[PDB]
Amino acid sequence: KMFKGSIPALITPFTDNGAVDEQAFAAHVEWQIAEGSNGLVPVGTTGESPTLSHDEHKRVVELCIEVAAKRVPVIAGAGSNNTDEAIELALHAQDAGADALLVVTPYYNKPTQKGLFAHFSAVAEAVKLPIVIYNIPPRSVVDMSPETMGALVKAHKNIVGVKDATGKLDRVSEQRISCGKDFIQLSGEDSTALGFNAHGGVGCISVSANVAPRLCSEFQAAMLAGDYAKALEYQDRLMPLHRAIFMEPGVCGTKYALSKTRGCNRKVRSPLMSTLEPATEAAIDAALKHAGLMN
Amino acid sequence: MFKGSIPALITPFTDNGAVDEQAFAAHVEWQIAEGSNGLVPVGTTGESPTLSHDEHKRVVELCIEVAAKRVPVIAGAGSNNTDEAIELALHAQDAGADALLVVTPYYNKPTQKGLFAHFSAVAEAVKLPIVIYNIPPRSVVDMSPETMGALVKAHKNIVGVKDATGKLDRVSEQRISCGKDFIQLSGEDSTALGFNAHGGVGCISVSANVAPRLCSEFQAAMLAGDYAKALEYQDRLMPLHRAIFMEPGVCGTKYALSKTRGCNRKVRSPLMSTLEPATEAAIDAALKHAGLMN
Amino acid sequence: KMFKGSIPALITPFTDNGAVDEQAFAAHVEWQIAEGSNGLVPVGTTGESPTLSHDEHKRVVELCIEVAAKRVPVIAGAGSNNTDEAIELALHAQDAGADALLVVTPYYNKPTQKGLFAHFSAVAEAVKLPIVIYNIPPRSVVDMSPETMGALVKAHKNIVGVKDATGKLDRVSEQRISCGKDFIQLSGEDSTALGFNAHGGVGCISVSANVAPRLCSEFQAAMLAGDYAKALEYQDRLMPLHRAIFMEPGVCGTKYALSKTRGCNRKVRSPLMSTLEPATEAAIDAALKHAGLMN
Amino acid sequence: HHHHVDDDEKMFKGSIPALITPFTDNGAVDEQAFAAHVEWQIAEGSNGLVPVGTTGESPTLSHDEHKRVVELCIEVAAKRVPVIAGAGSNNTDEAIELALHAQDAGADALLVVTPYYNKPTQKGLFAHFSAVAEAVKLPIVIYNIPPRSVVDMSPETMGALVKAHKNIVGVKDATGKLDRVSEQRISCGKDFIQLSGEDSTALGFNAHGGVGCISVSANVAPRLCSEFQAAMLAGDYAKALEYQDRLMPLHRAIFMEPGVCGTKYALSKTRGCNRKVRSPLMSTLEPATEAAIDAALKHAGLMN
Repeated sequence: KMFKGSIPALITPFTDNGAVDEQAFAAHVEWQIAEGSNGLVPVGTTGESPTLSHDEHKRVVELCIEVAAKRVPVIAGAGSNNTDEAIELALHAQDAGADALLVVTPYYNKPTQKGLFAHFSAVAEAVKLPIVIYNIPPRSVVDMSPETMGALVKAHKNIVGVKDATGKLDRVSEQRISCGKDFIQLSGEDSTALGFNAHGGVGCISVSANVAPRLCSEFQAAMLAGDYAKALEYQDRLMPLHRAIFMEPGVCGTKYALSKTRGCNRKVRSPLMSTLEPATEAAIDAALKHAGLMN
Repeated sequence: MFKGSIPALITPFTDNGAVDEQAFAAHVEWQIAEGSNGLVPVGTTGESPTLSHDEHKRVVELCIEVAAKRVPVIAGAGSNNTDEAIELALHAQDAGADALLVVTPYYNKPTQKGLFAHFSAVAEAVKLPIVIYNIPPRSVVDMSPETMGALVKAHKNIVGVKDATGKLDRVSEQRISCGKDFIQLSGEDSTALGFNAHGGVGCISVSANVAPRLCSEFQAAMLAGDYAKALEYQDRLMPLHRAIFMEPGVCGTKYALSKTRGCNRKVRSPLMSTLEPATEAAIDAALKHAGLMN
Repeated sequence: KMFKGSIPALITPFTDNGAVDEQAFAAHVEWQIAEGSNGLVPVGTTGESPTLSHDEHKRVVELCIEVAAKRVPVIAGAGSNNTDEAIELALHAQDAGADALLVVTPYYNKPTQKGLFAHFSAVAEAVKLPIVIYNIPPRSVVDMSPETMGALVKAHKNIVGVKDATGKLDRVSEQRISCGKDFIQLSGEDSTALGFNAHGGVGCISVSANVAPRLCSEFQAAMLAGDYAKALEYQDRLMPLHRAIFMEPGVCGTKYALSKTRGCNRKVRSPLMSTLEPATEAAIDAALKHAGLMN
Repeated sequence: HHHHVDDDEKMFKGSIPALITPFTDNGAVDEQAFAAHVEWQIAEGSNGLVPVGTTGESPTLSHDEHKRVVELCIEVAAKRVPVIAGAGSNNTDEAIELALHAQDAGADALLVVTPYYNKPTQKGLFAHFSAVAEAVKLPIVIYNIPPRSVVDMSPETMGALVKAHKNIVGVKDATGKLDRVSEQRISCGKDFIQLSGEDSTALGFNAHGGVGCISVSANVAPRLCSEFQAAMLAGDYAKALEYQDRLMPLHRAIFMEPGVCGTKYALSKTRGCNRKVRSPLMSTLEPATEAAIDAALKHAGLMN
């Protein structure tokens, strides 16, 4: 009920000097809801969580909750490779009034499966909010196995879902076995959200939704209805965009696309770049025209 | 023509390692009876690497004879040697095959231009439809959608792909580069479900050797657009898909068939006629789950 | 002269409660110097930088400098995937009196090569200290190319070296071409420190040196002397240890080994675990006996 | 003079070219060019010869051609250096046939690749190499190359083979993981013959205990490669690094595209050799690749 459909991994707009642009962020969230987004993820990876201060992280979560006004669930990014920091970020989001938590697998320090279990257990015990595990080997290197995931689901009632960015669709099937058919599985990959739902997924936490919220929402709606022929038609319309925004970092592809369609600021924080290669920008332009978002 | 559940047929051997022609014929006949929509003789799962040229030719001919035009025969004609690939392609054409399955050259690691040259040479040599068999997990090299698109434009008889990348976004990229009419068949049993959601129209399948009826019904559900039913089949078949591939698929399959149909487990070295106890236990459990064993 | 030989990537010992054990750290550093270590890296990955607060990071750097007493160079860990944070950490270490900085490639957020250039350029311009680039694709996923590295070396006089944890020894040869023969190359992999120096390396920033500082120092001394036959004898003695301490995370393998030889506390911070598998502990035990560090 | 080793037993070391197989314009084996290449390799200081390995285009040769080139190599070598015949296949029966032919023809050893494409288990690898080793009396060098075969023979499997078969004597190790040399010393012994299967890391490979390299670059620069290996045998690693400085651009350039094609281009420039290869390899290269090879040849002193 809460975790379904098209859920944007919201960008964090900045002003020219790199400061958080609260006006632009609020306007983006308002527009997302109006266009049919089924949920919101503030201050995740695509919201540039790595370069935000604790105060900025807190404020954007609070602002997202305020703008949403209980219309759609707010699933706050509360990730860290430091368990104590993850708990600290999780507790704030609970106090601020978030509906759920998105918790990434620890990156860089490369814990064991038992370390992953201990990390997520400690977060789950510290809060009452529902938790969605964010398994992303392409970023974190480590990979939570279906066995570890199943163990966490059994041990903690508030571990309710996964944002699965493995890109291995057989993992959805394996997770159905280890975690149950009721376990909430959301795609962490825009380009395979289609196949992901065919395997049992019920939505996607999406980067592309930042650019094309209506099309992404209708795409997800088609799959919920069991209309996969229509879903494939949406894939035909959207795939060039999915591909183009990820030629370089998704944050930067997304902010470029929105700079063209909506006059959004391209500013990001280092080590991300406010610029893109010409072939990337050309592909994004062509993809926007193909999707009907530009002329 | 080329659609649905298409078994990547095993080649049964007798105890001494010789091709068991009668066991092969019975296997093909049963496959057709159970609803398989096409046949791939002497591909990877048919142990093409360990068959002689004479054996390869004989098994292709037998498959054609047993099929009796009921379902298409898509003959394995792969090699990392272009000249050899052409020879196998020409034989299969002369024997009366309906199409050719042509693997990307393995081991020698050609460039994209080398892949283009290889497939162009095969396509120019025969009139039969060709299905490109792109399998980076075995061949290392990976035919890009751009190279694939160039081949499709250049040769009218390059009609499809058996896509074993396991990257479902590649189906979408191949729709763009090769067209929506390009025939895409899954080369991975466990993701055949998502593959068809992305535009695929079937699967060249190892699991179909063991469960041809369930695999055919699974594919039929997807053709009908009934993806809820397809997922129910996935629930039933996934343990088998996983278990068959814990060790090499040929060996997992021949073990499963030894339990259900009294098939010989014999394979040719470097494949092994044996499996680990845990693999056999997992296959046993999967067969029970699928309703193929009590 | 500064950066050479056996340079331990120092562990940060904790008490049972998880607080920094300053006394144990001081004793560890003093022993390292006594046993022949040629330099020191405090608060790097193996020092559990991800789970240390800014204050703790600061204190341990300051502590390392004081105990060292200018006997060997202190190369302070100052890594982050946030450029602003990397600068802050680098500035403190400089203020504290560090001799150099070890700066990791940004992890998790996956910048482009141009993003890597921007990140390291920003750190280099902010400080006067020499900087060693820490290129570790197994942790950061991104991989600084020899071309990007060479561009940084040309642009900034204070970018002087690399801790190369690629495990691809041909990269040393490529880095000699792009960065010059005088560019300081230090192995980031204990098990291939031998081949690394044969290719032109001049030392190793080492996890194993925490456990066997004398053997590691003598090993490096043999290679400086050009005595590769002797260096291979040390490899025979040390390889089982190199392998065993990395069966599970190196921090945890190292702290177990030190618990056996020196009575070190095994405590680490989550998501790292204070425990190991029985097979790992048995392998470390066997390796210590083989090395002559236990009976 | 002849090769003798004062263990009359059984010596494979130094710079050992993975010999190309020259073709005429029509793609037929050029026996004249092959013989001339072998003769020149020996004259320039190569310490052994591998005919019809991967770089000799074994995948595109017929059985007859494979046999002929092996025999020709043995004939031309005339016992001056060891001939380690390529006898690889992913079909065990075929590997045995090739092994037996090489023995009867007078080869000194076999180079036997891990089965590619069919992806056997570790136990399958053991069975494959055991069957080959039991069939012949020749020394066998295991060719472990995960970048081509995908499968990777573990040090444990390798050690088990060494224990089971006295004629399994060495490895051509193309893992590119130098810690594997150290692990193979543990599992197979310090006397196990380890030869680098990667030109660019032959330097570090010997530092870890290797005693030579089965080499693509040696086709182009046999004298420099032999002197490079001699420096390492003498323990002169500073000199070896000077050779690496001289040769690394060539190691890199010839592998920008397939090594067979990089090598045949280089030899077309230095010695007028034919660039012809058999499909799916291409007789052509990208302009930037050729330019890089040209620059590398000049740097090495092989072209003006």
